[PDB]
Amino acid sequence: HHHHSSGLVPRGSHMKRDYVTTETYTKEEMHYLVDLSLKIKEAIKNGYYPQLLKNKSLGMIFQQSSTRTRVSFETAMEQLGGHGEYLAPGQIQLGGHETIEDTSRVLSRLVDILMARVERHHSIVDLANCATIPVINGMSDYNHPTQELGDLCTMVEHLPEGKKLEDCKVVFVGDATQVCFSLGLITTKMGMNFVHFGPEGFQLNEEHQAKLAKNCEVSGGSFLVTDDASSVEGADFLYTDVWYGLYEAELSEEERMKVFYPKYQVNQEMMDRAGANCKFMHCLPATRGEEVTDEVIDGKNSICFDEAENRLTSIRGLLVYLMNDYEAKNPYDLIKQAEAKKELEVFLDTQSI
Amino acid sequence: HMKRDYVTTETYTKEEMHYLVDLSLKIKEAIKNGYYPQLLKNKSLGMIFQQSSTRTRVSFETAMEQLGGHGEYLAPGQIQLETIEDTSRVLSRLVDILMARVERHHSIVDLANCATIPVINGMSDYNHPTQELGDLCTMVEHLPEGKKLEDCKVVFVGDATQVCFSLGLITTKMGMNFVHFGPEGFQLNEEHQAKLAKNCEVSGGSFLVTDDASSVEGADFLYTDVWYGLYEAELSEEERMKVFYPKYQVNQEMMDRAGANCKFMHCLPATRGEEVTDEVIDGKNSICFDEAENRLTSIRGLLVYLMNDYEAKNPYDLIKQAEAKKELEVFLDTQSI
Amino acid sequence: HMKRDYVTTETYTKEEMHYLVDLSLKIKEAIKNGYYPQLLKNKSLGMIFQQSSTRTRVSFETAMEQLGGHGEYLAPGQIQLGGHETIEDTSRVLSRLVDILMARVERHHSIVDLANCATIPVINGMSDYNHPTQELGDLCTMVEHLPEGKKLEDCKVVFVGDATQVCFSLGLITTKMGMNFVHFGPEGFQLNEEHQAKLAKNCEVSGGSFLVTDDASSVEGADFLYTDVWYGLYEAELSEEERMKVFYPKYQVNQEMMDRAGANCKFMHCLPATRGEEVTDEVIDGKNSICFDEAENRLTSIRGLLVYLMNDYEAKNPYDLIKQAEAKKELEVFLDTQSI
Repeated sequence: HHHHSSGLVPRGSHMKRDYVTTETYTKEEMHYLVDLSLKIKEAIKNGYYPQLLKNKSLGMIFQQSSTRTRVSFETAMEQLGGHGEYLAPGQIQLGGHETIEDTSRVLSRLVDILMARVERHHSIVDLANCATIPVINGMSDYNHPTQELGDLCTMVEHLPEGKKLEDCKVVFVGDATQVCFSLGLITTKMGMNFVHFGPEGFQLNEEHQAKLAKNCEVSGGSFLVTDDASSVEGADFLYTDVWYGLYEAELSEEERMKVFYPKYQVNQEMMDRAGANCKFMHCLPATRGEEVTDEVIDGKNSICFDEAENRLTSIRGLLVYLMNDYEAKNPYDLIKQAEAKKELEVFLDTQSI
Repeated sequence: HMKRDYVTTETYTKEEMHYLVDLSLKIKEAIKNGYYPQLLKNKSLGMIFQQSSTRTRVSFETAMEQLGGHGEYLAPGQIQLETIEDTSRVLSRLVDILMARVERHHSIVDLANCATIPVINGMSDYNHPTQELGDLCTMVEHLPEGKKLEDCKVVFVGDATQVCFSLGLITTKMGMNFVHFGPEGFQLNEEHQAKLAKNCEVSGGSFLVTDDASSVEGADFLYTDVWYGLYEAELSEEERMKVFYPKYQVNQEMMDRAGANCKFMHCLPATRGEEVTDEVIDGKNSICFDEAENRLTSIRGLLVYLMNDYEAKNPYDLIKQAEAKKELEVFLDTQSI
Repeated sequence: HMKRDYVTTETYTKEEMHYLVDLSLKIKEAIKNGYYPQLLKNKSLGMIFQQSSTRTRVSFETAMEQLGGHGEYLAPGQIQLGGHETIEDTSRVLSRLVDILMARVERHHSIVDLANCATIPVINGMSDYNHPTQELGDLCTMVEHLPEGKKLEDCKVVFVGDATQVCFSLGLITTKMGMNFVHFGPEGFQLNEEHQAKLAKNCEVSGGSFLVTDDASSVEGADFLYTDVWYGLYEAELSEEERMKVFYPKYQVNQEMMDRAGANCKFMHCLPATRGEEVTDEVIDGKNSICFDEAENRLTSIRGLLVYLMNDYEAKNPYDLIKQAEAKKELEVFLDTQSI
């Protein structure tokens, strides 16, 4: 161990940068990312595939399979001229008998950048701390930062009418999942008005609100209540996730229904209560009938699928940022490069067995 | 809608299939000779398997690489086929084209119907259309002597597997002479022959019998698959032998009975000793491995077609594209954090 | 004979290995500095694992990408090497679907069966017998680390512990290069006479050496100290405190052991390492540890190995530039003029 302290963020490096949570990024930095991500989107949307990552190898570590997340990366890489390497849940070990210190050190010699969908957050940062190459947090038990950004992009693309974002209201209904926390962590970052409404039992905790509070002391934001049918009012965006528990204390079936199926379900009535043109968001996958009725999710005001596409939109740009940044800081000697190339040419042109 | 799928060859005309064979083969000849046509640069294909299939996987994964693309493998469990409506809708935003080796055919078409991107049927419980085409290419490459195809005889021996049905579905499409011979219990059913019949009412084809050692005669191509059942009533070891090991096994005698230069075909994998003896499959008249290579030959071209087709219909604004590119350049050249 | 495989370094001469090291390293330096030699454009490599191995998988998968190619992963179950479909069959059809083949096989016999029946080059990811793609990664590593007017042919490489295939391979390659090899290890776990027979044969050609049992003396004057793990043969995977029983007297690489060897004896481990067992942390994380460079070189070497085998395959099987040119025009015209 470092014998220090370290909780939830990684030690920074002077020569590389990670993406473990948005707590390490400023409002302006996130703005940069959204613009970059979106400029790239518009290029690819129109047939130009920016080869910003030619020949670069990304290692993907999953401890819990996630198709949406996997294909998003695997694809983002291809479009930009690179490759995504899938180390299936078992394929890897991460902490199986070989210390993360070891795994991190050797992975740094074999790929150009790292992403990991880890079970316990602690180990995603352990990885970010011990690797010499950029590390991205696919999602932990704590937050989902690659989603915070996908959703930021989505909201930007959908402001309706001279609301400037800083004055939009984003409301999250249901369980305090990491998706939930992340949404608050990002909206407050951007100086918006956030609110998590949800059952006395399943609200974001004081230790979490502590972080949200800190955010607004800097941006001009806000948060929270418990009494539904009132905090949804005037919402510009209504966001929900699923009711299952914590992939360990989960699936009580009719027990989920017990706690949430009074209110907490996003139906047309709930939608209307919020606003005439309140757009609906869901990180998917959605159990239709539970946290949201079909008429809403398949409705004219649903953007959950644009949002879905934007999961890629944002990882596309996030990869570019981290790599570009890594190259400054670690820039190639154009001379050494030129010689290395000639040396190789000559060898190939002249030697054989 | 503005796109096209490949779920069964029932939706394709003889001429369209001809196109495909030609395209597939022209591409084959280029790659055979060191030119790799980058027709799919940067395009992402999502591969959904519900039953692992290495031959089918590596075929696609490879086809994509050669054409400048990538194949993404969603392992049997990795995926899910969340209502298909949802899965289809969001997959359409993350890849350029889709292929799926599905257990129940119904769901492969549900996918094709709900996706906005082209969908390809890796193989269902019903048919195997990406094999119909691989095999067409193979037969074309092997006509011997002023037979023009439309007048070749293709004979399938054994169980009425989807491979079997597909073979009939394609040979009749092209106006050839098809025949499935096989045990009273395991012949293509009337609902299936109905389809075959319909094909010939348009092409000039033919089909079927039960009595072996006679329908093989004059065959130009002798084709078989394996005797196991339907991956669920995965038939009995010595019970398979019970029904098929009288005749129904392709041995030299059976081969000779068919024709002097009747070529042998098998979609593989082959249980040697059962549906075919080694002297046949490893024989001078076996093309089962060219056929194998052609599994790729055809998906190579199939992918190109669907994509090209998708681009017409959904063509890029060269202007919007040019600006989008400049915009990006400027941003990268001037902005940082 | 119109293609070449890489199953063991017993088929390669010292000079050939030298070629490989040079090629591998020239490529390394190019990539190290931002030039990605596209020597394998559009080429497809099929990777067959029967026992998952992330380090080996991502090494290949990556090597291919850098060189303009692709690595296809046939997971342990995905494939079947000898599953109801004879290797003869599997080999024949794999040869029509990829450009080159690698396989981490359980039983060596089947890796060679594959090499024999495939028409495309075959690489041995690692069998129960040897680990040839590691022999080369480690050769590169030692070259990059000679300290001081020792020329390699006169370096001493010492392997401590169990006679694993990694062990055998190390001796197989160091003797190949005319170096001084030694495996020290417990009376029960030394390289056998059938194996030393091969090592001997190597030195009758290169000027090498090998072996003892008494530790704290054969380590002396070592330029490289190398170890692997104490588990058994992925089947008699030993015993927890039974491994310790046999090896935890000596046979553990600690600073004392390191010092005993030499002032600047560099430490090597093919990884993964069970820290505390075959090596203490102060050693593996020490100033004289190169085990991580060595790790990077696993790729450094497969990078070049793939290039050699493919280049070699193209000589021998060269494209008709004319046929190629026409094929291309034919295709263009078809695409420019035909539709449905």
